[PDB]
Amino acid sequence: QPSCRQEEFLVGDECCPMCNPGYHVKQVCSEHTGTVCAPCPPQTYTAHANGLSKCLPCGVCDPDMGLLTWQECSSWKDTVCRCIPGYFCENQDGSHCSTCLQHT
Repeated sequence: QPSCRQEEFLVGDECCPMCNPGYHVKQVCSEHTGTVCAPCPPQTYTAHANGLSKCLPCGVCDPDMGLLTWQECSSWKDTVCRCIPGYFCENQDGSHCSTCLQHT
């Protein structure tokens, strides 16, 4: 419930500057010290300014769900999946193209 500016995150009694997309918090700020950020390791990403200690694991494209991987995740963006021909997906979620719908 304490409030922080835009692009800060709350840790104990401190509002800390956020890390940029592609980075995670390596060290939280302190009384005398600003945030330390590190780039996402392989197979992880962050797509937004953030206060996460770790980057998020990259998604996998489930071929049982009718998906193929169309583009590999990068450190600032998750794996892009697509449906097989004859399906459509709705990109409405944080999981984006993840369900292969078909007309009846």
